[PDB]
Order: sequence, then structure tokens, then C-alpha cells
Amino acid sequence: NYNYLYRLFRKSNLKPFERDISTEIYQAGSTPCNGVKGFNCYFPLQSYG
Amino acid sequence: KCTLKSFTVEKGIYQTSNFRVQPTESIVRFPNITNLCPFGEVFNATRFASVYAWNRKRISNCVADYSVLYNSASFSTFKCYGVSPTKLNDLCFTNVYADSFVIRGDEVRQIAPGQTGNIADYNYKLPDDFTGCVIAWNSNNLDSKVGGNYNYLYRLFRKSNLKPFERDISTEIYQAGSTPCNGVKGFNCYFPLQSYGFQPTYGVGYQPYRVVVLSFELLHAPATVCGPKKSTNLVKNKCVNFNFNGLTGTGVLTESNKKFLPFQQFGRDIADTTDAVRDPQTLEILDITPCSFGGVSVITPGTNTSNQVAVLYQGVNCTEVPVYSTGSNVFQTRAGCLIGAEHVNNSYECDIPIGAGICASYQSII
Amino acid sequence: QCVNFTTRTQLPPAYTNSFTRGVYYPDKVFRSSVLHSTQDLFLPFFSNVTWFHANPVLPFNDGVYFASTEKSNIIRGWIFGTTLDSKTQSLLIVNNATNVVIKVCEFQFCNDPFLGVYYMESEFRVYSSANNCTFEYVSKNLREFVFKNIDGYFKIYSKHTPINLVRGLPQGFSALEPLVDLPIGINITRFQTLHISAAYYVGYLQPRTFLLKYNENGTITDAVDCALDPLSET
Ligand SMILES: *[C@@H]1O[C@H](CO)[C@@H](O[C@@H]2O[C@H](CO)[C@@H](O)[C@H](O)[C@H]2NC(C)=O)[C@H](O)[C@H]1NC(C)=O
Ligand SMILES: *[C@@H]1O[C@H](CO)[C@@H](O[C@@H]2O[C@H](CO)[C@@H](O)[C@H](O)[C@H]2NC(C)=O)[C@H](O)[C@H]1NC(C)=O
Ligand SMILES: *[C@@H]1O[C@H](CO)[C@@H](O[C@@H]2O[C@H](CO)[C@@H](O)[C@H](O)[C@H]2NC(C)=O)[C@H](O)[C@H]1NC(C)=O
Ligand SMILES: *[C@@H]1O[C@H](CO)[C@@H](O[C@@H]2O[C@H](CO)[C@@H](O)[C@H](O)[C@H]2NC(C)=O)[C@H](O)[C@H]1NC(C)=O
Ligand SMILES: *[C@@H]1O[C@H](CO)[C@@H](O[C@@H]2O[C@H](CO)[C@@H](O)[C@H](O)[C@H]2NC(C)=O)[C@H](O)[C@H]1NC(C)=O
Ligand SMILES: *[C@@H]1O[C@H](CO)[C@@H](O)[C@H](O)[C@H]1NC(C)=O
Ligand SMILES: *[C@@H]1O[C@H](CO)[C@@H](O)[C@H](O)[C@H]1NC(C)=O
Ligand SMILES: *[C@@H]1O[C@H](CO)[C@@H](O)[C@H](O)[C@H]1NC(C)=O
Ligand SMILES: *[C@@H]1O[C@H](CO)[C@@H](O)[C@H](O)[C@H]1NC(C)=O
Ligand SMILES: *[C@@H]1O[C@H](CO)[C@@H](O)[C@H](O)[C@H]1NC(C)=O
Repeated sequence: NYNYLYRLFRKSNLKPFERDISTEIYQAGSTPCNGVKGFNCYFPLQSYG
Repeated sequence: KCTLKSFTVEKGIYQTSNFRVQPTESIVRFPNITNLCPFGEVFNATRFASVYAWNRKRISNCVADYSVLYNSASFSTFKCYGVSPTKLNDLCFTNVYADSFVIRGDEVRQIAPGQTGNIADYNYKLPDDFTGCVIAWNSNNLDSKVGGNYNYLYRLFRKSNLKPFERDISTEIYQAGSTPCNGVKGFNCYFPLQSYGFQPTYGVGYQPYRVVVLSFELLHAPATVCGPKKSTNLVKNKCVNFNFNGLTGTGVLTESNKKFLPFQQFGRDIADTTDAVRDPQTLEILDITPCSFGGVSVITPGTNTSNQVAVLYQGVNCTEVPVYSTGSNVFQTRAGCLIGAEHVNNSYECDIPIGAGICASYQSII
Repeated sequence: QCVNFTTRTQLPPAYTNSFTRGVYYPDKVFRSSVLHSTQDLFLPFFSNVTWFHANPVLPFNDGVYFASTEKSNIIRGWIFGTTLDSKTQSLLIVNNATNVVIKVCEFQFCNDPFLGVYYMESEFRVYSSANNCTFEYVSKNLREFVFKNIDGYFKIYSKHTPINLVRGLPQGFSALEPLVDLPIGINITRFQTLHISAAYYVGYLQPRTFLLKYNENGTITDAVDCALDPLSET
């Protein structure tokens, strides 16, 4: 089932009892993303196998 | 009124709170970066060994900047498994193992925990608990030969698999059947080693690919290998907080004429309190002084009489006062700094003692 | 490339007094005109020191104080380890005019290890083989050294002094500066001394308490052993 999803990348930590559903690209590396993953950018949310 | 927890205040002087000069900025200094690990000779080697004879290198007691490996875009595959790479510059282990070889394009995915294949079972096996990173990049222009580069050999047949971190280069004739062979192939005997056929004309997935795997070890010996620590500029005559080579604390830094023997790093006077420190970069003796702090007091002639007060800062020079920053004529005394009361040059009896032989009273407040 | 020898020279060791020698800087902290009491491993005042005039395998214990009143840089090398073979990691140190060179792995030593001088010196036959290792480090007169091994750290303190007395140790005070530190963890219980082609004093260290005086320039000028006699304890 691929209906289960969880974030694995974020800029920082979360405050207690706080929920974030921002589906934005992550600039893991120094290369800017500009809306395109390419290299050094990945989708922060990954599904359950 | 809040401190006294009452709505009326009689004439006198009361201590309300205390103040201290806040730090302005932060500075961190570290010795000059040197003793970098020799990463160039590994990722820019003339050639790599075979996959069944993967080359092993040990890295210890050197600073390793992984940022240069991260920001390079020439690496087609850069997969770090155990931890997120961005924090290897902060946390680190005591040893590094580098395994270098050349494999086919389709075999790139096989270099991962929980993966199977010819290489993953007969050439190099990685445990499911493996931590580290793998870097695979194309080397078609170098390893592949127009006439067919057979210099790379891979194991094809073996009775059992390979244990984690085990290297086997045995050339024993594999005996699939029950007929023994005395070093010569036959009906059921085949050579386990096969040479690669890398060529420039080969398509995607067949071109040679150089792979280097970095593994981190944390034996009980002290950790020595990880990224450099950045340094900032130096400021003086300002109460700031500093992190000189692990010595952390706040204060104001001035120049000092004290002499240190060439083997010390910092000094103290008594009761184990830091007094002077030497910067690890320019090697000069600075001086640390705790920036000013002190209690405050309010002088009032009584709520019933008037509603104006004077503020006294105890033992604080009249140079760093900070809504009552100007008030009235500011008077500097041995006891401290007085604000809101004018200074006269007469002499009467003492009403509200202040200190150092002076005191104030209500006429305004004098 | 070494063989046995026939001139089995064995001079029995004599005994001498220690007086007030064997004091080093315990840390890297500057202190000016202050009396500081510290508990650490030192050589007790007025102890027994084993004078040697071949060289035996002396146990290392916790630490070693090694002195040599030699002429024109005779004492050269040092060997440390537990088994001194290829079974367990061994440590070798060679002192030169500039500094000391250190190697840490299993060199295979023979009965008579020596450096050898050719008359322009070119000779090295202390061992025979060394398979795997990582750590190599390169940087009339009485030379004093203190060797310590504390929680995975090898410390060497050194000092050189000019003396004219012949028979015994000088009756003076001189603190020992810290010289070399190694972040290597290897068990060592025994040590030796390299021959040349020669008298030295050996003493052991014990944990105790000392009182040290720092003058206006951060140099130690006086030391007192607390547990020696009632006056010192007072
Ligand atoms: C292998 O060699 C390449 C080429 O010299 C190195 O890539 C260079 O890295 C420096 C780092 O300061 C850059 O300034 C250059 O622009 C890079 N050149 C190219 C063509 O990419 C690479 O860093 C070397 N690998 C290692 C591990 O040192
Ligand atoms: C550590 O600090 C710097 C690091 O570069 C060096 O010292 C100065 O460096 C600047 C520029 O690099 C030179 O213009 C100066 O002449 C250097 N001064 C000295 C005294 O060398 C050097 O690598 C190290 N300096 C010290 C004092 O250890
Ligand atoms: C308060 O600070 C001022 C400086 O902001 C001090 O004035 C200095 O005093 C020193 C020593 O007396 C002199 O060498 C300087 O020339 C003075 N500078 C100026 C601009 O006057 C003042 O002495 C401090 N007050 C107290 C009580 O310490
Ligand atoms: C040569 O390399 C081997 C393998 O790394 C070393 O073996 C290590 O020995 C230490 C001794 O305490 C152990 O703690 C390590 O676990 C060993 N390594 C492995 C992978 O098991 C050996 O010491 C090195 N030097 C030689 C053989 O002289
Ligand atoms: C501490 O060190 C200072 C700085 O070297 C010494 O001061 C000089 O010392 C030299 C030789 O020791 C003398 O020739 C100079 O006349 C000294 N000058 C001054 C202004 O003192 C000092 O003697 C050392 N010892 C003490 C106790 O301060
Ligand atoms: C304030 O002072 C006046 C004059 O002495 C007096 O009449 C009055 O009672 C006082 N009030 C209080 C609250 O002390
Ligand atoms: C303080 O003394 C000076 C010295 O001449 C004098 O001019 C001044 O009037 C005095 N202050 C007062 C409030 O009288
Ligand atoms: C060392 O001990 C021996 C006997 O064991 C003794 O004769 C000698 O005087 C001692 N050395 C001293 C006390 O300096
Ligand atoms: C001692 O060894 C060092 C390091 O190899 C060398 O630079 C120095 O010249 C040597 N001293 C001699 C040979 O006297
Ligand atoms: C030293 O010996 C102790 C006791 O057997 C052992 O725990 C330790 O691992 C040894 N260390 C080295 C470096 O041999």
C-alpha cells in the first residue's frame, strides 16, 4: 500500500504539537533547486513499503 | 511598588532589581586548518583494481572535508546510508575505510545493504547494518577500451556467498558437478573469474563505472577524522562571548603585556578563574574582563509627599547607562551613578543615606 | 640484519639517591606568583635510583624517569612494548639532533638491537620486518626525560642541563617542560634501551601530592612533597 506517507527531510525541528504539510522541494546541497529536483534536491516525503 | 507588594511607599531607598550589559555578538576561533586527508589520490587515481580484488585504504588522524565531495556534481551516484551527510562535518568517528573498484552500470544499485546480485554475493557483500556512503561515477573515457578492456575480472561461480567485509581472490576451479578436477576445466568445471568487455560502443548500463565506498569505524580509540571547524574574526573593547578552542565564556577582550611560556595556552590567577588567553591563530596574549553589572536602587521621598524618584546604579561607571537614559543632570559618584537628582555644593544633615559620604534629600531631589 | 654477540657484558646495577629531581609541569596553565597543590604521579624526593653503567628489559610500570649524564649525544633510542615481537604492536623512538622520530608497529627485534655508525652514518638493523602499521611521527650534558602513558595518550617530557659534577646527581631544582604527546592507545609494560657502536639512571613514578611555587614569570622554582616528613606535611 502506497497511501501511507511521511516526511523525512526538513529545514529544522518541530515545536511540540505542531503539524507541517508543506510539500516543497528541499535544497539538501548547495545547488539551488528552483522548483526542479535535478541534483542535491529530493522530495522530502517518502511512502511506506 | 511591585517589589514591596504595597500601594504606598514611605520615604527611603529600596533595591528593586539588577542589570548587566548584554553581549553584542559571538566570535569563535580555531587553529589554522591543516593535515587534510589525501582524498585526491583516491578519487583521481590513474586506475582502479578489479571488483573481486577491490582496493582497501585506511584513513586516520587527519581532517576530512566532505563538503568538496558533496558539492561536486560529477558524481552520478552519491548515496550515503547510515547518516545524513550534512552533519558529518560536526560528528565523526575514529577510522575510515575506503573500498575502490570498477563495476558495470547496472551493478550500481547492487552496492547497498539488503541487495543481492553477482557482485553482492561473490565479489563484495555489505551487511544490512552497514553505515557509510557510496560514490559511483562513469569512467567510460578511461576504463573502456576500443579493442575491449579485459583488465577487469569478476567472480561468476562460488559454492557459498561472501561474508561482510570479506575479500576473496582465490582462483580455484569451480566444480559445479561431482567430478573432481585437477586444475583443468571439464564437463562440470568452469573458471569462476570472467573478464569484462568494456568498450566505448557499449550503451548505457554497460559502460565502466568507478565506485568508492567510505565506511566509518568507532573503535574505543579516540576519534580523529572529520571536517574542519570554521573560525570568525576578532573584536575588542566589547562585552561579547567567545569560544576559544573549547574555552567558552563572556567578557570584554583587551590587550595584555603578560608573558607566556611557549607551551601554555591560557592562564588564571586564583580560585580557578580564567584571566588571560592566547588566540590559536596569531599567538598573542589577550586579557579577559567581566563586562559591567550591578544592582539598582530607587530613592523616593514618600508616596504621600511627591511622586518622583531617583535611580542609583551601584558601582557602575557613567559611560554605559542603558526610558530613564537621560532624565536630569547625571551625577557620577564613588558609590555609583545617580540619575534624576541634581548636585548642589552646600552641606546639610543626612536624610536618605547613599554612600561614600554623600546622601540625597527632597527640597526636586538634591 | 643482526647477529648474536660473544662479549656478554653484564655490569651489576648500583643504587643512588634521587634528591629533588623529577618535577614536570602538570598542565598548560599559566600561573604567576602562587602556591598550587596538585595530586599526580611524581618521583618521590630522596628515593632510590637504579644506576646502570647487555641492557635488560626493565618493566615500565606506570611511568619512568630516565636520566643520562652523557657527552656529545650518546643516548639515542628507546623501545617500548609488551612482547617486543611481531605478535603485539611495538613502539620505537629515535632521538636526533633536531627532534625525535617515532614508529608504532610490530618490528621484529633480535637479542642485540643497535643503530650502528659507519665511518656519514648509514646503518639501521634494529629489526627485521614490519607488516602493518599506521602511526609514524616526525618533528657534560645531563638529559632528563619522563615517559608516561595515561588513558590512551603517550606523554614525553624532556629537559637538558649543563653539569660539571662527575659522581652523583646534581643538587638542584629544574622543572621539566612538556615536549611530545601522542594520541595512540597501545598497552606497554616493558621498555629497553638501544646500544651504540653509557651510564644512565632509572627511577619509577608513584601517585602522591606536591606543592609547587610559580614566580612572576610562570616558572616553577620550588616544590614540596607533602607526604615526606612532618614539616613538609605542615
Ligand atoms: C579530482 O580532480 C578534480 C579535477 O582537478 C577535482 O575537481 C576540482 O576541485 C577543485 C576544488 O577546489 C575545483 O576548484 C575545480 O574546479 C574542480 N575541477 C573540476 C574539473 O571539477 C576534484 O576535487 C579531485 N578530487 C578530489 C577528491 O580531490
Ligand atoms: C596561522 O594563522 C595564519 C593562517 O594563514 C598564518 O599567519 C599569518 O597569515 C597571514 C595570511 O595567511 C600572513 O599574512 C601573516 O604573515 C601570517 N603571520 C605569521 C606570524 O605567520 C599562519 O599560517 C599561522 N600563524 C601563526 C602565528 O601560527
Ligand atoms: C569611566 O570611563 C571613562 C572612559 O570612558 C574614564 O575616563 C578615562 O579614565 C582613564 C583613567 O583615569 C584615563 O586614562 C582616560 O584618559 C579617561 N578617558 C576619558 C575620555 O576621560 C573614567 O575614568 C571612568 N570612571 C571611573 C570612575 O572609572
Ligand atoms: C593491520 O591491520 C589489521 C586489520 O585492520 C589490524 O588488526 C586490528 O588490530 C587491533 C588491535 O587491537 C584491533 O583492535 C582491530 O579490531 C583489528 N582490526 C580488525 C579489522 O579486526 C592490525 O593491528 C594492523 N597491524 C598489524 C597487523 O601489525
Ligand atoms: C621575567 O621575565 C622578564 C622579561 O624577560 C625579565 O625582565 C628582564 O629580564 C632580563 C633577564 O632576565 C633582564 O636583563 C632585564 O633587565 C629584565 N627587565 C625588566 C624590566 O625586568 C624578568 O627579570 C624575569 N623575572 C622576573 C622575576 O620578573
Ligand atoms: C500625608 O501627609 C499629610 C500632611 O502631613 C497628612 O495630613 C496625611 O494624613 C498624610 N497621608 C498619608 C496617607 O500618610
Ligand atoms: C559647586 O562648586 C562650584 C565651584 O566654584 C560653584 O561654582 C558652584 O556654584 C557649586 N554648586 C552649587 C550648586 O552651588
Ligand atoms: C638503595 O637501597 C640499597 C639497598 O637496597 C641501599 O644500600 C642504598 O643506600 C639505597 N640508596 C639510597 C638510600 O639512596
Ligand atoms: C633525525 O631525523 C630527522 C627526521 O628524519 C632528520 O630531519 C634529521 O636530520 C635527523 N638527524 C640526524 C640524522 O642527525
Ligand atoms: C590493553 O589490555 C586491556 C586488558 O586486557 C584490554 O582491555 C585493552 O583492549 C588493551 N588495549 C590495547 C591497545 O591493547
